[PDB]
Amino acid sequence: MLVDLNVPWPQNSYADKVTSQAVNNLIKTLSTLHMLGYTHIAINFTVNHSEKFPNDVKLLNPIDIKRRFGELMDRTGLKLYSRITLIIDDPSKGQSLSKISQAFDIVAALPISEKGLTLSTTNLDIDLLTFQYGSRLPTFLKHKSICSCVNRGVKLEIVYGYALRDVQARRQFVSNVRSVIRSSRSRGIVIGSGAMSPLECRNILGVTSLIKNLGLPSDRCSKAMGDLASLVLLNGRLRNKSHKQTIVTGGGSGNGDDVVNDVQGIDDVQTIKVVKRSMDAEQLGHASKRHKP
Amino acid sequence: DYQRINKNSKIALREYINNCKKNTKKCLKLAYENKITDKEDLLHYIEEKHPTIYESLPQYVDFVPMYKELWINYIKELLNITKNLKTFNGSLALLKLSMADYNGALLRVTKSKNKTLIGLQGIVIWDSQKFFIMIVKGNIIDEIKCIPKKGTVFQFEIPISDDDDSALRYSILGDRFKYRSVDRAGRKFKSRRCDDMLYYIQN
Amino acid sequence: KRRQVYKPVLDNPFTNEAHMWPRVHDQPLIWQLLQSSIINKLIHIQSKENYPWELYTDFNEIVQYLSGAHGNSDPVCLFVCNKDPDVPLVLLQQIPLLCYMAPMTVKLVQLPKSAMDTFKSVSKYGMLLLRCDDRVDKKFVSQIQKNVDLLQFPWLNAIKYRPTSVKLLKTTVPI
Amino acid sequence: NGTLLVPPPRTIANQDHFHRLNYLYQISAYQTRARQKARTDAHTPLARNYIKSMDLISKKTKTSLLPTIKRTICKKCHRLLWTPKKLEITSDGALSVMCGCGTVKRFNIGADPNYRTYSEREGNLLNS
RNA sequence: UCUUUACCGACCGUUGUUAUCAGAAAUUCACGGAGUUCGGCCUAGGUCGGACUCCGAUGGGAACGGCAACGGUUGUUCCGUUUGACUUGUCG
RNA sequence: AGAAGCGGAUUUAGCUCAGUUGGGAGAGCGCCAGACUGAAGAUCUGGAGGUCCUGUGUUCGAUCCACAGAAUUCGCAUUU
Ligand SMILES: [Mg+2]
Ligand SMILES: [Mg+2]
Ligand SMILES: [Zn+2]
Repeated sequence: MLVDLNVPWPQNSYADKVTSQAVNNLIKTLSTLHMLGYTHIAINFTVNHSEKFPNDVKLLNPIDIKRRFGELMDRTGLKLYSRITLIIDDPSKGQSLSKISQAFDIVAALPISEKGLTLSTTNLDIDLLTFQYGSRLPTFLKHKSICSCVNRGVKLEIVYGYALRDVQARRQFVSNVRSVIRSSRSRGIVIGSGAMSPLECRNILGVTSLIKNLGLPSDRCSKAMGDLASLVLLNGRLRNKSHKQTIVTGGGSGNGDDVVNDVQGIDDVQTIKVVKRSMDAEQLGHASKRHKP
Repeated sequence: DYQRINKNSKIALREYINNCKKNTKKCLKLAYENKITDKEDLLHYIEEKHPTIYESLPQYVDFVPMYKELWINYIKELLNITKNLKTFNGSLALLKLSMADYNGALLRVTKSKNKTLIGLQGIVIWDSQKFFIMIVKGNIIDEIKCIPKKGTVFQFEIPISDDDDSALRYSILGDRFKYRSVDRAGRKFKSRRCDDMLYYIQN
Repeated sequence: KRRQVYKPVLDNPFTNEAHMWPRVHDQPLIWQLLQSSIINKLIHIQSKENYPWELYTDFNEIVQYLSGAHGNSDPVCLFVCNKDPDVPLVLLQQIPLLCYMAPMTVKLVQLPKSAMDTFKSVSKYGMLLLRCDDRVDKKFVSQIQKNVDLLQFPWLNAIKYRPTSVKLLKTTVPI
Repeated sequence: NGTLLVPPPRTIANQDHFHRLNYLYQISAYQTRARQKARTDAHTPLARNYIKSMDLISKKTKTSLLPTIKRTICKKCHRLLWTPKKLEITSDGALSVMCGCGTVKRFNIGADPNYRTYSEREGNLLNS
């Protein structure tokens, strides 16, 4: 199973309206990621820290998984997650994080300065830390801080699609990624494709070679997409749908229903999951002694 | 004799759950001596030939209506589950389930690190700190079942009063909450590293 | 300054239904015979009070009689006054409870009249337990007990969930 | 004397706690009665456990109960007294109720009648 | 929290705290009932005082119990080093 | 991106920070709303907004007390 968790959405501000051409372009690149092969896609959305945020509930989501991606799902056979990368620069203006967190599934950050990077790892409940690979790194990471942040949770994220943008950006990208691998101790490394087009897509065996040539080993790369990628999905998925990893509204069937794998069988209206009477206390004993299922 | 047992309720509970397991092992031995596979004939066989052994045996047929109806009606009253379902509120319901006690619940091991623990349904007689106690029937087995919580996924059905139209199913994880009910009355559950949950993605 | 605060306190949700004293009606047809019989007992001799009619009027003897010492007399009848002042509530919350676990056919009758302070002020305490084995009195006691004075338990008989009851008490707080 | 304010907005957390306490009390009482009607004392250390946990939850959220509940349950081992050992009266004191464990709960009854508890008085209490 | 071959055991003292309500009482204040013993008036044994023991609905609660701080230990407190080798300078 | 080892200080709303017999969870700024103005700022009023770093245990009850696991950050005759 493969997870691509940083596909960007063609919108930066809530005042802007997405045209149908960008939506059709996203449909074509999802068909591209379905063509060669992938398992999970979590599309990303950029949010600045000092914007004028709407005080709404059902309007914080310009993603619409149900109406357009629910139609794409039946011909696709995959699933989409929605997430926010918090572009936090200065401790001047903030937000109500309990609404923005519980709106989508995964919560991320994007630091620019010193103190924001500390208060993100310290107090802010997020899932992944993304740095600006296109521009200059804010500070150079200390080992005992990043190690304690991985031991607390949140892992670092590398966007190999940002090197495919320009020529000059590749040097700054590799200079950031080698520092991330150096100061992260090769524990919290989750990789993702920041492509805006189907013309910049790659295969697993080329991304593995990219991670080889950057400095991280091969088995640890595939383990990062098998173990480390799908667990930080489950972290935010249990945090924002259910309680703080305590009691879940996700049905535990044999091999088809899961919190991660069965998204459509869960009513995404509030919490619930409508499941038929599969548990009878009257005449059901041990699992190996049953005869009706 | 009777006074020395019930001086501490925990030690007497431990003595009772040990006595139930010993009586179940003796019941299996007397059942293999009986050579009758039917349990309804086996209970009458024990009533005829072993009076003192029959006294500490559980009664699951009695245990189901005395627990399931009270548990379902308590959840239908507590979580405000009525005929009107379109006014539901899920977050406060999950907070109430975080505040409600699971003593007396029907619960099913759906996923576990051990492949043999899954498929077990049972009704809570007592909640431990890090283990779990249920009771399940087999062909002739009536053993008190202890199941670890570190690395297991549990699920329970909340039925609705309509017949075969709609019902709810919720899931808890015993590796997440690992405390007594007394602390769970006051505890506000917080975030964890959740790194050891790979089994839930694995199986 | 004093301020009044209402504090929520959990009630016993079934103590009202556990103390649903039985339905009694057309009761002045009974106190005439009962009071005349009790007075005719209490006139002559203290030995002749309990020698033709065996009755116990001390609660310790009521507990020792219903413990299981005497199992021969199965129909045993009890008369207890409620709605009456100067009656202790500690015994009265435990009298209909202890007769339920008794294996003998114990027939509690709740006397509903508030003005009936005579039987408490005269005999011992206001309660009467006696036996209808071969006495003449049963020849009318079996007549009316099926009519209105039936005593049955609905609360423990069937399986039923009980709704919670949370009341609230007054508290005067000085600051 | 002061200000008279009667609020009927009950709080949701207190309703959750008292529903939890009442559910534990009901399941312990029904286990005890279902065991006591049929046969001998099989799982009498079980239901007591619930009451003990109930009392510990009564220690957590600073909650108080009616004296009917605390009169029903014990004080040391915290068991239900629906089937007690012995009841004695006028044995040179007031009253005595013996239990199986040996802890007694006596009441001053030989002093005077017409004494009610603070929750049983005429106007001090409002239901629901 | 404690004890260690204890052929006898030994939870140190003081101060403050356990908020509101409840209850007679939140620290062996006091108050109410029962029993015993002693003394005075007095002698069908009535009453009064002192001492002990037991019980009294409430609350986690009456348990010299829990928490925090301080010491009588062989008087307390303060001050100084017992720590260097090469190079340079002064003095004999 | 200038380690290593040592002492001190410290983590509470988006931010900067109080605060604590141990029994209520806050102030300023910011956001929204009211008031006000032709409009706006300022002033003023109200509401929304909490993982009191996390965990154990003590207690009847933890921002507070004890322990454990993280760390934040200063200083080392410095402005690299
Ligand atoms: Mg080192
Ligand atoms: Mg070191
Ligand atoms: Zn007891």
